[PDB]
This record gives sequence, C-alpha cells and structure tokens, in this order.
Amino acid sequence: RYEPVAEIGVGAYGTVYKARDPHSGHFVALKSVRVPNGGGGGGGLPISTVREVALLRRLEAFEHPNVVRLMDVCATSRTDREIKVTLVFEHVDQDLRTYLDKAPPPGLPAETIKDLMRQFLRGLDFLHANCIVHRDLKPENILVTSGGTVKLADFGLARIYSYQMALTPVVVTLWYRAPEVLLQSTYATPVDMWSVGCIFAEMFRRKPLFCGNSEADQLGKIFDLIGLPPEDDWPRDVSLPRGAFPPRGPRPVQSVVPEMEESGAQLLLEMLTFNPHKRISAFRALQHSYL
Amino acid sequence: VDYSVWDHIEVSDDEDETHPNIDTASLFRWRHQARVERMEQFQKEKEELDRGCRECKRKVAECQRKLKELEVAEGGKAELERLQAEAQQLRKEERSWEQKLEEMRKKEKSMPWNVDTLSKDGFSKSMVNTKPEKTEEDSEEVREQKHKTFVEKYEKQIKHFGMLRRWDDSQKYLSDNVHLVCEETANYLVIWCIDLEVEEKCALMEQVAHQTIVMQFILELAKSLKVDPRACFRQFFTKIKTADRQYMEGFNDELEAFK
Amino acid sequence: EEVETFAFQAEIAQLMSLIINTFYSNKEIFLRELISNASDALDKIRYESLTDPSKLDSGKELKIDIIPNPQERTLTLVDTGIGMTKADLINNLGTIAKSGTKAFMEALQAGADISMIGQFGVGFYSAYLVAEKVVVITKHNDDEQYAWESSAGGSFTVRADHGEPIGRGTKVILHLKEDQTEYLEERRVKEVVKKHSQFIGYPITLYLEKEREKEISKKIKEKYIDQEELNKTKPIWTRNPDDITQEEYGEFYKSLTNDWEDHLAVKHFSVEGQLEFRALLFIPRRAPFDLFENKKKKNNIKLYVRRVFIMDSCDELIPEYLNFIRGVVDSEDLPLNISREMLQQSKILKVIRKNIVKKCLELFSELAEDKENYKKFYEAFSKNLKLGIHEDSTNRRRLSELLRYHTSQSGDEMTSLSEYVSRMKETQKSIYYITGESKEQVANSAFVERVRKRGFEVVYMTEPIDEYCVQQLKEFDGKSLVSVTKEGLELPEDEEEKKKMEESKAKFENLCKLMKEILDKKVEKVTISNRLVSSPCCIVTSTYGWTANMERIMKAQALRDNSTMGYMMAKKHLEINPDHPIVETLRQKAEADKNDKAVKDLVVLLFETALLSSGFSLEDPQTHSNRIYRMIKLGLGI
Amino acid sequence: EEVETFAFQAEIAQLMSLIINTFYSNKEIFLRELISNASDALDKIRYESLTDPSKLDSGKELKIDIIPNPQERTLTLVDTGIGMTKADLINNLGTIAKSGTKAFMEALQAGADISMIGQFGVGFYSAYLVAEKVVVITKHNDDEQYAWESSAGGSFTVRADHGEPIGRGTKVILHLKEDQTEYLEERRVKEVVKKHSQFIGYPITLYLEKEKEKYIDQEELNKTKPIWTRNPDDITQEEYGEFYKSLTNDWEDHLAVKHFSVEGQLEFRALLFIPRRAPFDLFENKKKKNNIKLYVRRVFIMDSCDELIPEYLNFIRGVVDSEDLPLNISREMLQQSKILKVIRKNIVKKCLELFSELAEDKENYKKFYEAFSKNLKLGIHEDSTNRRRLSELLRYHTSQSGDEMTSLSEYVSRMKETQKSIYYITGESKEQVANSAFVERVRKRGFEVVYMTEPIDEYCVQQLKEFDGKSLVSVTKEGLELPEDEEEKKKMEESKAKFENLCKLMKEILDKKVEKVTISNRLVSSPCCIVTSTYGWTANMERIMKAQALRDNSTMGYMMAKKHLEINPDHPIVETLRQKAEADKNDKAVKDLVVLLFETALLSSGFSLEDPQTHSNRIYRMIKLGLGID
Ligand SMILES: Nc1ncnc2c1ncn2[C@@H]1O[C@H](COP(=O)(O)OP(=O)(O)OP(=O)(O)O)[C@@H](O)[C@H]1O
Ligand SMILES: Nc1ncnc2c1ncn2[C@@H]1O[C@H](COP(=O)(O)OP(=O)(O)OP(=O)(O)O)[C@@H](O)[C@H]1O
Ligand SMILES: [Mg+2]
Ligand SMILES: [Mg+2]
Repeated sequence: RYEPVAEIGVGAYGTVYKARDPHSGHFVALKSVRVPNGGGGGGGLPISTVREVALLRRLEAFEHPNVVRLMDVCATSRTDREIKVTLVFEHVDQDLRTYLDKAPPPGLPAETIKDLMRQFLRGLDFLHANCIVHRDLKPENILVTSGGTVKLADFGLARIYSYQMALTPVVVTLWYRAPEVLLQSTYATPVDMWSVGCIFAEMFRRKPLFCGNSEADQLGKIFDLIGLPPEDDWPRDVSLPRGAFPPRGPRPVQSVVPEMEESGAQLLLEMLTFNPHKRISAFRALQHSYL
Repeated sequence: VDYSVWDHIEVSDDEDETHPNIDTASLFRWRHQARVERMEQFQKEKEELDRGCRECKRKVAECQRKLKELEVAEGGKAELERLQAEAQQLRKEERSWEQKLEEMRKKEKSMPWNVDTLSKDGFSKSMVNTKPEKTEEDSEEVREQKHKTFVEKYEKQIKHFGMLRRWDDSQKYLSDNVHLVCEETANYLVIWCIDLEVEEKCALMEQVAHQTIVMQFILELAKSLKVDPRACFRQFFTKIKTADRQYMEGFNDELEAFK
Repeated sequence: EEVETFAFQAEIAQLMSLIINTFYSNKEIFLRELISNASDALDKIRYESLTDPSKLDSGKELKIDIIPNPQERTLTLVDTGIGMTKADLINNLGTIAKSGTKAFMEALQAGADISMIGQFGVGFYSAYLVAEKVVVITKHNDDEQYAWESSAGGSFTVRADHGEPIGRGTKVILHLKEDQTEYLEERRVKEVVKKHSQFIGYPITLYLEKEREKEISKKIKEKYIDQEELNKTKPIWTRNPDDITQEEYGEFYKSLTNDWEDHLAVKHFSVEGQLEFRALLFIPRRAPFDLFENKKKKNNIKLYVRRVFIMDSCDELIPEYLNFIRGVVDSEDLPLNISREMLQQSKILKVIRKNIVKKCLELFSELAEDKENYKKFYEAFSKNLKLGIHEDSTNRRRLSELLRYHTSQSGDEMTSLSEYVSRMKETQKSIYYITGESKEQVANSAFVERVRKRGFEVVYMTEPIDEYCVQQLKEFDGKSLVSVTKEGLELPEDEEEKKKMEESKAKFENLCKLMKEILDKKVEKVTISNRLVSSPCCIVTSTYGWTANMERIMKAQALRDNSTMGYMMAKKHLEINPDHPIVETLRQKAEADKNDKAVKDLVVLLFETALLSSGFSLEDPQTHSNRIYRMIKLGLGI
Repeated sequence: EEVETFAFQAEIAQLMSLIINTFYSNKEIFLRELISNASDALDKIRYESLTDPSKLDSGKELKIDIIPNPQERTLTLVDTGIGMTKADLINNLGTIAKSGTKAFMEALQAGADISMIGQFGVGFYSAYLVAEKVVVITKHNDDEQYAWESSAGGSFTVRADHGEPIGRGTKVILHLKEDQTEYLEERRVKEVVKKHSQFIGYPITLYLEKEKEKYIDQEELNKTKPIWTRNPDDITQEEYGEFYKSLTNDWEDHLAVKHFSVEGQLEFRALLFIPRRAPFDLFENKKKKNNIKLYVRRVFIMDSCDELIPEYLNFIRGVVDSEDLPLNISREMLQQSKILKVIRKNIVKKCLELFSELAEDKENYKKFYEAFSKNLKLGIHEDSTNRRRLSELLRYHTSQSGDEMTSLSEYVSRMKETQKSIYYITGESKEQVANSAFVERVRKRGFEVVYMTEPIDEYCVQQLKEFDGKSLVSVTKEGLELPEDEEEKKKMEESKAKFENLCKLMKEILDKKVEKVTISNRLVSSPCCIVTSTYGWTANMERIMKAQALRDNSTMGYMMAKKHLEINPDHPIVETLRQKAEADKNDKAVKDLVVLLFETALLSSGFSLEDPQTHSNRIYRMIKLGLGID
C-alpha cells in the first residue's frame, strides 16, 4: 500500500524495502515473505502469516514505539519468494519426429521449413567449424522447440545410445542416410546435408522422401529423384557394386516434394545429388536467398 | 612476462563456446570423445614409430656387427661393401623413424593443455566429520567458567543485541554473532534490564526486554526441538515473520512465561 | 643529509614484455586497436583538410583496408590516414606511453569536433600478442616514406623508402605467430571487427580470396571479396532526434539485432551534462523465447565509447526488469582503464542507469497514449512490468500506472487502474479485486457475488506475478486495494441489512459452533458472511498473507521447501451463507439433533467442497471421491 | 645506411600517470601491494638468516606494522625487512617495472623453500592511487639509513635519515590525499586486510588509538593461518573444524573436509568443505558466489564460484591456493579463464569422490542428503556428464521401505526376475501417492514403487530414463505394464467387449472432456481414474509448471498430454452403468452420473478442475435432493 522509495538490508523478511504511507507519510519496513496457501493437511488460506502481519499491524496500532513492522494489512510482495528468488527451467522434449506427427499433411508451410532449415544449417556451420562428426544424425536427433528452434544432438554412435536403443539402427530403412553412408565411406558436410535434405523433404511431405531395403536398394530409390549415372560419377570409397546401377533421369524435386519452391528444390537436389562433391555446403545453403 | 605456456588449453565442457541450434548436453560429450580418440591415435602413432626405429636400430646394429665380421672374413670384404650399403639404408631408415619421432615431439609441444596433461592428483585426502564421540558435559560446570568470562568478553555485544528492534537486524546480528545464541546471553539481558530499571533507563529497559524475550524465544523451541539454538535461531525469525497475530502473541505469552 | 634528486627510471626490457603479456587477456583487441589508430590518423586528415583542402592533394579517399596473406601468414592494414614522419616513428611510435593524439588534443583548438579515440600511447605494442613482428611503412605529407620495423625485442629500426607507393598514411605489416593463423580466416576476422569496429566513421573493407566456381569458363566467378559491408551500420544517436525518421531508425533496429521487423517502441536519450552521452532505447514487438533465461549473460544495452564497443554490462547499465530494451549508449567522456575493457569508477554507470530508466519510464508513458500499440507492448512485456513493480521500489509510482486489468465492469476490455479509480463510486473507497487460476474461475467465484450485488467493480487477476503485485500494490490513486477473497471484506452496505446479518448470526449461532466442532482442526473459524449468494459456504482467506491462488504458485515454484514457512503461514476460515437452503436446513437439522453424524458428515462434505470451490486442495482427494462414490452407490441402490 | 637502429624508449612522465590512473581500478589494494612487498622482504631475511643467522642481529622479528595517523592524515607502514641500500632505492624502488625480488629469486635458484611474488615491478606505485606523497625510509643491513621522498612527480629524492633509527627494513609514509581519509578508519583497514591479507605468512598488526587513547597493537589482525599449506596427514579433525569455522564464520563445524592438490603445469593446493546444514539463502539468484575462494601464493585474487564450481555444487566451502597463475598486470584478474574450468573439473571429481565416501557413512550421508538432495537433483537436471554418478547418490522412499529412503540401486536389487522397469509415482505428498489408485494394482501384483514427492522430481525424473539397465515407468501414465496372466488377459478382453458400448456411451457423454474411455486392471478400489498420455506433462507436472510466474503459456500447446478415463469393470457402479446403458443409454440421470464420476475421478486423480464452483453446485444439488430441499 505504501509508496516504496528505498531499501532496507536483507534479513528475516528478506529484502526489506522502505516506503511511505500514501496518506500519512509514515515510513515503513517493506517486509516480505513467500506466499503459498494450503498443503498435505488440506486447504487453508499451517499456522498464519495471514495474521502475522496482523501482528505487525497490531504493533503499529500500539505505536510500543520500537516496532519495525511489515507494511500494510497484507504480507506484501517486496521481493518475495521466502525470501529468495530462484528459477528452474524445463527441458524441451519436442522431437522432430513428434513435430512431424503434430505437423499437417503434405505441403508443410515452406516458410516454416525455411526457418527451421536455416536454423539447422546454421547449427551445422557451428558443427563444421568444430569438426563435429555425426553421419549417424537422423530425424529423431533433431529437436524442434515450442519457439520453433532447431537444436541438434547425438553426434554419432560413439557417444549416443548409452541406454536401451534400437536393434536395427542401420538395418532400418536408411532413407535419411547419405549415399556415402550407403557406400560405407565416411562423414562429411555433404553427408550431413544429404541426410537432412531428405528430412526437409519429409517435412514438406510429412513423409520420408525415399524408402528402400538394402543400401543399394536404398540408392535405387534415391536415384529415381536425383538421377543416375554408370561407373564414371562414383567416389572411390564404394562398397556397393557401382556400375551395376542402370542409369536413369531425375524427377524435378520441385514437383515431387509438396510446396517445394524451385530455389529450395535446387538446394535439395544439390543436397541429394549422389556425388558428395556436387553438393552444396551448409554455409552456402544457409546463405542462399531461399532462406 | 611470459604466460604463453597457457595459451593453448582445451576444455571439452567449455560452456562459453556454444550455439543456439546445438544441444551442448551431448556436444560436450562429443568433445570428450574426440579428445580421447585423438590421444589414442597419437599414442598409437608414437609407439609404432618408436617400434620401427628400434627395429631398424637393431637391424643396423647387427649389420654393423656383421660388417666387422665381413671385414675380418678372408675375402668377405666384397660382401662387406654390399652390407655397408644395406646397413647405411637401415641407419637411414632408423633415422627417418627418429625424424618422425622428432615430429611427434613437435606434436607434443603443440598439444593442448587439459586435465590429463596439465596436472596429476598430487594429493588427495578426504575426511568425514563423524563423532566427536557420544558424550555430554555438565552445563552448570561449563556455565561456572563460561557465564563468568564469556559474558564479560562479549558484554558489549550482548548489549548491542539488546539495543536492536528490527526483526531483520536481529536475525543478521545473530547470524554474524552466532556464538551469542545462548542462555548466558539471555541471563545478562535480564540482569541488564534490572540495572536499567535502577538507573531509570526504562525506555532502553523495555527494548532490552523485547530482545531478551527474542533470545529466550530462540532457546524455547530449540529445547522443544532438541537442537542446538545456534543451529536453528534463524528459524525463529522465520517463525516470527510467519506466526499468527493471535498465536504469535500467544507465542509471546508462552515466551514471556518461558523467560 | 645532502638531498640528491633522481628522475624516475623505467626498465623497458621488462616493461615492454609487461605491455604485451600482462595488459590484455583478450587478443581480439589486436584488430580493434590497429583499426582505432588508423581511424585516428584519418581524423587527423579530416581536420587538416578541413582547414586546408590542399592537404588532400596526395589523396582524398579516407578509409581502412584489411588484406590477409595466408601464404605468408601475415596481415596487412592499410591506413589511408595522415601517417607519420620519420621523427614520429622514432618518437611517437617507438616510445612507450607516447601518443601524437595528445598533440592534436592540444593543437586542435579550432578542431573541437575532431575526437581522437583513446590516448595511452601503448596500444600499438599489443600487436605483438599475435604477431611475431610488425613493420609500419608510412609517409606523412611532411616527410618521406619510411619503414619502421621491430619484433619488440628491446629495439626498433627505421628504413628509407623502399618504393612501395605510400604517399599517405601507413602500411602495417603484421607477421602472425605460427599458432595465430585463425586470424587469417574470413569468419574470424569478421567476428572480431563486428564487435569492435561496428561504428567506425571511416569504412573498413576486407580483401579476401573469393569463394568461386572453378575458373573454367564452363563457368567462372569473381576472384576477390571487397567486404565494405562491415560498416554498413552507422551511428544514429549522433544525429538530431527531430531529424531522425523511422525510414532509417527502424532500419537501425533491424540491424541492431537480427530482427526482420521494425521495433515496437523507441526513445532517443540525449545527455548534455557531465556524463555526456546519447542513447537509443528499443522495445521489440514481441518477447524473446529466452526472455526469462536469467542463466544467460545480458547484452541488450551496450556501452560504446567514442562509438567503440567497450562494455555490455546490462547488469549495471539497466534494471533486470528492463532486460528487454535493446540499445546503444555512446559517451566520449568515460574513464576507461589501460586495457579499455572496463570502465573505472562504476558509480558513473550507476548515474547513467538512473538517467536511462527515467527515459524508459517516459517512453512507457508515451506508449500509454497509443492504446493499440500499448496493449501490444503491455501484453508482450506485462510480466516485465510487473517484475519492475515487484523489484523496483522507487519507480513503482510510474510502473503501477502502466498496469492494465480486466474487470467485472470492463469485461473483455483490459483497462487502467486509473480508469478503475476514476469510475469508483462515492462509497467505493477501496479497489476490489480477486486473484485466481483463471478469468472464468474468478469471474464465477463465490467471493465476487455480493460484491457485484453491491455494484462494485472487481479487478480480475490470474498470473502468479499478479499474485505478487497484489501483495505489493495495495493502493492506487489514494484508494487501497481489498481482495474479495479475504476476511473482513467491508463492502459498503445498508446498516439495516447488517442488522439482518446479526440476527442471522444469532439464528445460525449454534450451527456455526457445531460446524466448528465438526471441523475441529480442519478450520479455525466457522462464521457468517453475506459475500456469499449462491453458495452455502465458502472457505475464505484472511486479511493478510497466503490466498487461494498462492500455494499453486509458491509451493510448486519455489525450490526451497522451507518447511518452516510451509508449516507456519496459513489458517482457515469458513464463511456461511445464512440464506442458503442447505444452511437453513443444516440449522434445522442441528436443532433436530446436533449429534446426527449424517449431518456432521454433510458438513464435512460441504467443507471439502467449500475448499474446492474456493480453489483449495484437499488433504486426501481420494477419500473425498470415496465419499462421492459411496453417495453414488446409495443413489444407485448398491 | 638504409636503416637506423634505435632502442625502445619510454615516456616516463606519461607512463607514471598511467601507472597511477589507468593501470588500476580499485585503489584500496595499495595495502595489499605494500604489505606483499613487506612479506617478500621478510622472506628475504628468513632466507639470508638460513645461511647466516647473525643477519638477525639487527632485530630478530619478522612482521608488518600498520600505524594510521589522522593528525597528519597519513599512514605509517613499518616493514621489518632487510631494507634497501641507497643504490637499491635509486635502482629498484625508483625504477618502473623493476624489482629486486627477482634478483633475490635468482639467488634462491641455489635451492630454497622461499616463495615470493613481484614479477611486475610496479606494485609500489599503487601507493599513489591513494597517497598524494610517499616517503620511504630504509636502513639496509649493509648500508646507512636513508629517506626516500617523492610525490610521483617524475622524480624522487634520497638523503640520509636522521633521528629515529631503523635496525632493518623500511617505513612507508603515505601522505594520504584529503579525500582518502576513509583509509584511516579501523573498519576500512580491516576490510582490506580481510580482503587480500587474510593469509599473509607474516604477522600484520594494526595500531589503533584506543584506551588513554594510545596505539593498541592489534596482533590478531591476520591471525588466520593457512591449512592446505600444511601436511594434511598431520592435520587433525579439530584443526580442520577450526579452519572451517574460521573460513565460513559458522559456529558449527563441517560435515566433511577434503584436501586436494594437483601437480604439473597446473599446480595448487586446496581444502573442500561440506557444511552440515544448508544456508537460508542457498538458492538466492542475487547471492554472491564466493563459497570457495581463489588464491595465488596465499594472496587473494578472486572468488568467482560462478565458474570455479557447478551451480548445483554451490554450497561447498573452501580455499584453492595456486602456486602460479597468469595474473594480469592487475592481479585482481586472471588471464586464460579456461584454467579455472580445468580446476573446476578436477574439483568436481573430488567432490563426487567425497560424496561417495560420505554415502558410505550412511548416517552422515542421510543428514547430508536431507540438507542437499535438492542440489543433487539440480545436478541431475543440469549436468549431462556426471548425472550417472549423481544418480547413485539419489535416495527415495519406496513401497517396501518405511520412512527410510533407499537408493535406486537398492530398488534394482529388489526387482523381480521378470521386472524390466522401475515403478514410481510422483505427487505433492507421500500419503497422497501412497493412497493413489495407480499403485494399488501394482501392490496387488507385488511391486515396489518409488515415491517422489518433491516438485523438482518432475525435472529429475525427466532425466532419469534408465538406471542400472532398468527402465523407469510412471504408474500415472497410460501403458502401465503389470504381469498379465493369459487367463486374466482373456477375461479382460471379455470385459472389454462387456463394457464396450458402455465406454462408447461415456465417450459420447464426455466427448470433449476425455480423449479415450477404456477399462484397465491398474485400478483396484476405484471405479475409474484419469491417466496421462506418455506424451506431454503429467498431472503433477502440469500443476507445477502452471505455478511458474514467468512461464510462457503458449508452450502448453506442445505439453497438454491427453487424458484418458480408466474404468474398473469390477465395481458395482461400473456394472450398474453397463446395465443402465442397456436399459437406456439415453438416460439423462445416468449421463449426469457419468459426468459426475469423471469429474470425481479427474479431481481425485490430481488433474486441474475446470470449474470448482459448478462441480460443487452439482454436489449442492445432490445434497438438496438428499435433504429434500428441492
Ligand atoms: N596507423 C597509424 N597511423 C598513424 N599513427 C599511428 C598509427 N598507429 C600508431 N600510431 C602512433 O601511435 C600513437 C598512439 O597510438 P596508441 O594506440 O599506441 O596510443 P593511442 O592510440 O593514443 O591510445 P592507445 O595507446 O590506447 O591506442 C599515435 O598518436 C600515432 O603517433
Ligand atoms: N619492505 C621492503 N623492504 C625492502 N625492499 C622493498 C620493500 N618493499 C619494497 N621494496 C623494494 O621495492 C622495489 C619495487 O618493487 P615493487 O614491489 O614495486 O615490485 P613488486 O611489487 O615486487 O612487483 P609487483 O608489482 O608484482 O608487486 C623492489 O625492488 C623491492 O626491493
Ligand atoms: Mg591507437
Ligand atoms: Mg613488491
């Protein structure tokens, strides 16, 4: 009630501040305590701060002229919380997979995806700057927060799945793994982006871009969109029977993937391109006008 | 004048090197892993280079023994020359393994500092303060010495408490002067009030009496809770800031009775 | 004895190493100080050419260029500034604690608008933090081209013109250390200069190997990058506020922070006192996701000295509750220490803060006029307001005026407490309000029934932070605040009806007694209040402290389960509605048989539901539901 | 020729003004620097006397005397060191960035136990931050007594002193500036002493004009002694207790203490202390994090526990005294903060070891845990790398326990041979969760649950996904798995069909109040109960998160878990309802009952009640019906 102007040291009533009575001008200790209500014993309103301050106002009624007491007819909030202010925050468990389960039918707002895309790629630039190796990064290792922020976690099998995990982390359809994974080579910027490139298409479709069985068969689905050449555009690190993959044309990503704006179709096609050296870096894609 | 020795410290959990789109809960774990893998690779390499060096060393050492033997051999000097060249190559190989080891030494010099390279566990000694042996002292015998010297030692400080009025100042005061939370203090305050009455200092007497019952209040529920008053005096100011008008006045009534 | 006089000496051999090694912790200042020196030299020209245009006959363009050379592991700073003479290289550049900017400080009596940045005469030597060797090739118009050269080894040299065309300013050759190659990276260069040369008057460009398509043109892209962009953001507060429009000011905000949307509310602050400074305040159109992540370091209000980023200690620059206003504070009168990383005499910032806060409050007041955008502002940062109200004692006289609430008379319209007060009745001497878990809860609370029947307006409050603010704010515009949830809710009413209530109290006197006994150790006081209309009874809070909404808040939010406070701070009172059919019946039933356990059980039921209806938790909800199930079974014939 | 060579120069006139204006920020540190220099000189004596004891003939006492003089507004500092020769006064004292401490340290290269500081060579000039003029009077054992006078005006003078003799050492006269008289205050002096001189090896005394107003020798000014410098094996519990009490000013001694030192490129000694009780301001956001203080050579540098230790460990008191850190020219700041992070890591490891050993001491651990389990749980929440270690320290009450807490590993040791998960229940109170319907069948199936009654447990359990290979499961969520006898399974499927249309009816009645209506054997004594979907907040988490004043309400759109109505087909009520559905599924009274039961279950299940008033109004109506009112 009183108009606060200054501050008294910290003690029983915490940070006791100092006010003046809006009407009489009398000074007062702006004492404060946290305020709950009931407990395990039922409701309430456990003894009584609800009249403790009445004591303090009773002391004011006595005017006993040495009664520093709590301001106004309530246990005023003058820096409350015991007294002691403390914060605690919740971890976000909103898995990208959950996002997609909560997401709408094929044609997921390209602009939303653009924002999440550039967040992802920006995250990658950091990860590439820190040489973070994680060819095993899959949709479920991507966190999408309630504020619409992409966060990356679980950087490769070396430090993940320390507790109960999948029995087919690799056997499962690897439609989200780069050809370089399917070729049994290694991790690279293009590998990472190939993975998420399909994920981005999944986001647009709310449904995996490709879906094969074996690594070669998975490529057999991949090739249907990006196109296929014979054994003359294959990398050295190839475990798959390169050259035994009958050549075929590409299928305009723009038309295949729902709401895939041509600029993003180009970025995706570049991310999906079989040859890792014909792909686009996270930085280049990040800085592309599409995003 | 030169602290460059600490310009290359690597910290795997460095929270000042993070990113908005990265979950560092696992990134830091990745960094740990990378550090370990790199050390394993480094150590492997060094050992293999050392091995190779020692092998070529032994090979040329034995060849040199053989060179002496071929020199001695009656016509073995033709073979000697052949072996000399081979021994030279073995020495050159040894050398190149050592040159690689020198490069490993250079790599060690370039190595980042961390909890495994900066230092070792020079000394560690734990201790849990269990005890000091279930016992008990006669508080009257303690008082006989304490009341007489403690009160005089802290007489002014006891009086300073008696001169307080704000509930918060009383808490902080005893928080700073925890050794004053006892009966000897309260007893002085009672005696002091009597002396103040005699000296016609009733205004002060009344305030001292207020603080007298504050110390008595601390003693009151400390006994009820079966705990050392100094361990819970802060809960009396917590109780005071929380207890009902009717019941805190009732606690003040019980308090006045306790005194 | 004989008094001998000695001059103080200096062990330069040690001193030099201390300058390099012990003066700085952050090697990023390398480029900052180098650029600063270049801009000082450019300022020197500006003055000289200002008073004498022929001073530009050997070059008019004023700028700072940075060219990295990875193939050498060196950096080149191109200073198109006035440069130095041979004597200056020897005297100024080659002397510790020596600066020619002081000469300009004294010489420029006419050049009052020429502000040199810094003046210690030692920052140059910080170059050797990351450089093995530095060569400064320069040609001041009053001398020839010379190549100053040193590795900071206790000596330096000066060489004659080597033919590398420098007719103005200087070429600083920075030979980087083996382990300082990160400063050859575009990214790294940009990271540093963006934090230190942000508002340099003269444009800074980088000459970088341009990432490009293979030169097979078939395709080909440009070979080099001209990164002028580094200084695309100019000082705004330096111009006249009246001549600054949003077409540029809003753009500044968007460049101030990565936000592709103009600001919500802004305030230019011009200080012409001892602490001369100018500042721009920016309020976002929405709160940030991490707004309350106080674990993070603040950086909204930044402190610049002579347009150079020095500090961003918002902890000192602004209040915690104002940690949403982004902006720039720029002063040329600040006493920075030798490192220029920290302002000496923090009391300066204490004054600066107070002054800024005053303008924040004025901005908020200005916003209050624009109800549309005010409501947008208010809702975006209502918690921050309430936090200021909660924490900032002194300025609540302005912050409480910014409060806006939904009431029983305004309904869905959020209104000012001043509007509330101006519309108070002649009997309405106190502001009535109610807090709770939600609008529809308090809007249907038993506590506001009579209050509405008495024609009083009830302010509806729902946030936990509101629950703080109601404890704090208990008077506004001369009239106190009374929660309708509290006991002693003295509504203005007809004395004769009070008499009727006293007669009702006599009527239900024995009932209240019986109920208290039934609810012994459950409720402190069972009594009667006409605040209730449709309800037979209601657990009511006391005039002070803990209230219906409060447990939810503090018991669950506080990490410290201060069980003393948890067990020392709440009673319980039960109001009775003497006009309610059940209450009437209960009286009759008590009179019929006060020992009728069934009636007693009914009282307990009603008690528990009184707790529920008032937003209180039960000691064992399962037994409550068990009673319910029992009653259901009775209804079902089970 | 084409190049000229020059030595680097220094403009001392400006340099000096920089020294006493820009090199320092705080000014009270002038005592630290001058006292430090005294202790360096006192160590010089000690060493020299080790080789030649007759050097102690000119006084055998090593100390620092502080004598304020308000009548002049000056401060006399008497340093009983060796002293400075005339040459030293003009060479070392009168030279910037130069100290003979190093020369002495060069003498000490022959082998010594001597430890001095002073690698910058400028500390002396900090005196002029506060003093207008400084006079240094000294008498070296190998020279005469000389007065050295300067106001830092670019020059200084030296003359042989007269009058009072100095056996050895030097006296510093601080002609304090008119606005620096605050340093004549006892409190102010002691403040600085306690700030940076609390562990100076030599006696520092403060003379005060007190009863008869004469200079009283405050010998106890720095009576506090270093303990980590002593051999830990020779330090008793009483000594560790006294140190803790002196360190923290807590009358109560510590719960536990641990000495810790590292050697190598990083080198330090330290004492860590666990307090027996938590502080009333433990979680205060504005509390200075200075529980453990940082020293170099027993000289206070800083106490920034914000980086030194984890926030969840911000209760451990102690001292870390390093041997050699990269202090800035301003010693108050340390270069290369990554060093502190390394130190932190080493400390954390040792704290965890101490905690483990404390856990071995069950009785004191229980005491510890009761006081600092909150911090432990915060560690579970915050620290992703030591969580596993911290989880071993967790203790909860469980079904098979009394009021005695038990570890998760102990729970695991009592798990059934077919039990693949840890059953638990969260809530506001032990009694609340003890009476929950969710643990009734669990008990009927012979299972133990973990009782979690603290709000933080929602954050803790969020991270406790698996323990010792065992998964964890809440009894309050959907999908609660308990042993399913194939016979019973068949019977349950029969029951599902039996109450199929009943559940459909209930859903039609409460279509927008419940996501799914179904029977479940998780219930025993209750007719029905509301469960939480595995996705989103629990009823408890909802209630708790709603408490947060600073919570963003829009995040609930991602956290509002689905509610489902569990039905217990074994009750007469449920059976009656089935029969009533058959009699007339459109019976309004039955429908009202269904709604009643739902709200009854929801409320008693710990879920937020939409409208307590309307709920109670229904009750009042039913009461009126029982009373015959209307
Ligand atoms: N690029 C440059 N062009 C012209 N003069 C320079 C340059 N770099 C250094 N100097 C010389 O150094 C002097 C001061 O530089 P220095 O930075 O060392 O001191 P300062 O800039 O005055 O303040 P600070 O020492 O804090 O930077 C200038 O007056 C000038 O003589
Ligand atoms: N009590 C003393 N007795 C003898 N000599 C002293 C005393 N105090 C200071 N000196 C002399 O003062 C000179 C100046 O050194 P100064 O203390 O300024 O550097 P430092 O303090 O040793 O280094 P730092 O700046 O790191 O503290 C030293 O050479 C030292 O011999
Ligand atoms: Mg400069
Ligand atoms: Mg010294």
